[PDB]
This record gives sequence, C-alpha cells and structure tokens, in this order.
Amino acid sequence: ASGMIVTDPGADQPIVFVNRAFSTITGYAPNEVLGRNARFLQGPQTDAATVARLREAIAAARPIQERILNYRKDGQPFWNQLSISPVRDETGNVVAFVGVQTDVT
Amino acid sequence: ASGMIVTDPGADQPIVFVNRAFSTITGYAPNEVLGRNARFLQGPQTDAATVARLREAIAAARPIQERILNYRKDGQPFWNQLSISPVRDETGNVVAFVGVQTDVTA
Ligand SMILES: Cc1cc2nc3c(=O)[nH]c(=O)nc-3n(C[C@H](O)[C@H](O)[C@H](O)COP(=O)(O)O)c2cc1C
Ligand SMILES: Cc1cc2nc3c(=O)[nH]c(=O)nc-3n(C[C@H](O)[C@H](O)[C@H](O)COP(=O)(O)O)c2cc1C
Repeated sequence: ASGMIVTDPGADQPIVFVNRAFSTITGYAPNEVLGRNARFLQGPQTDAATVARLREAIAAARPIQERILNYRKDGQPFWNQLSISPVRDETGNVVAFVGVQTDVT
Repeated sequence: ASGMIVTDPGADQPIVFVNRAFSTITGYAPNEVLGRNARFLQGPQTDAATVARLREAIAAARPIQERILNYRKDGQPFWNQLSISPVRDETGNVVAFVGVQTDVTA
C-alpha cells in the first residue's frame, strides 16, 4: 500500500494528514509528524540535488517525481518513490500539496 | 478560501480529512463528518443528473468538476463549485480522492 502526505500550501508546507501506509513505511505515528515539514524523513546520504529539485518544484507548484533516500523513525534507510502534486481550486489557487510514497528498497 | 475533503478510495469513500475552510463553508466540524460519505451535503433541490455524473466519475476514478447545490449543517442552501480528483501512485493505483469546494452562491 502506498503512503500519502497532505500539507498546507504556504509557509513551510506543514503536514496536516497522513494515511495508515505512511506509518507502515516510515515508522512514524501521525501525532509526531503533524505540523512538521516532511524533510525530517531525509538524512546524511540523501542526495542534495534531488532535494533541490523538490524545493524548486514545490515553490513553483509543479508536479515532480523523485526516488529519494529517506530514514524510518528508528534510523533505517529506505528508498522512497515520491510523487508530489498541487491541489488547486477552479481559479488556480493552490489549496494543498499531496505526496505519495512507495517503498521501492 | 476553498474547502478540501480527502476520502478513502474504496467502500463508498468515507471522509478521512477536511481543512478549516470546509467547516467555514458547510458549518460542519471535522468530528461531525469523519467516517461519512460527503453526500450528506446534498438535499431536495440538488440536481439528480449532477449527482449521477459524480457517482459514475468516482466509480471510474475519473476527475470531475460540477456546480452543485449543497446544504450547510443548519439547512442553508449554497452553490458549491466542486472539483474531485483521484490521487494515484506511480503504478496507477488509487490511494485516495481529494475534493475542493468553493462557495459561488454570490
Ligand atoms: C506533500 C509533500 C510531501 C512530501 N513528502 C516527502 C517525503 O516523503 N520524503 C521527503 O524526503 N521529502 C518530502 N517532501 C519534501 C520536503 O518537505 C521538502 O519540500 C524538500 O526537502 C525540499 O525543501 P527543503 O530544501 O526546504 O528541504 C514533501 C513535500 C510535500 C509538499
Ligand atoms: C473526495 C470527495 C469529495 C466530495 N465532496 C462533495 C461535496 O462537497 N458535495 C457533494 O454534494 N458531494 C461531494 N462528493 C460526492 C458524494 O460523496 C457522492 O460520491 C456523490 O453524491 C455520488 O454518489 P451517490 O449517488 O452515492 O450519492 C464528494 C466525493 C468525494 C469522493
């Protein structure tokens, strides 16, 4: 089952919702991720160029997919097949961001 | 500010998350809608043909936009510019549905 993260659109995109699979994949409970930017999932061997591509896509509200090294709560590395998309209203305003995570380790 | 609803993808799409704007637009608190299908927003003057188009689009996991008559918790009608889209993983599996609501009554 694929993980899902929903964030606010503005400020530093704090997490507002995660599904059950997110907790299975990452080892984090909803309570200890809500209100935080998802970058806490990154660690020492995370590719800086990949992070920079995500940063630019989110700033521009462009859809992007990356295979990125992430870390479970316990510190074990896993490969995250990550896809991020903006959620827009009819006038094109960004209402939220949705991220979908697949463990492809 | 536009409302947002997230639902599970299967078994009649129970609500799993709503944003603050959803409560402002509809008059329902998150506690009053979690675990329920969003169709409680509909009422007697809601256009049946519009509801049918939503039902067929959601069953097929196809994005859909409709202007639909909805009802606040207290019964006040409002026009809802509603956009529903499936959230897919890279294998094409539907993970969730996302709905965006704009009150266009004015
Ligand atoms: C909805 C959403 C979900 C995200 N999910 C992840 C994730 O699962 N893993 C990850 O490493 N980064 C994820 N990110 C990206 C980070 O939150 C952040 O945007 C990225 O590291 C680039 O920004 P920074 O340079 O400020 O860290 C997600 C971002 C958004 C908006
Ligand atoms: C994510 C999502 C959000 C929805 N939001 C609304 C809404 O704001 N107003 C509404 O009348 N119906 C909304 N619906 C549609 C109903 O939940 C239902 O799918 C529709 O009425 C057709 O099904 P039915 O014939 O079983 O009622 C939404 C559906 C989904 C999946």
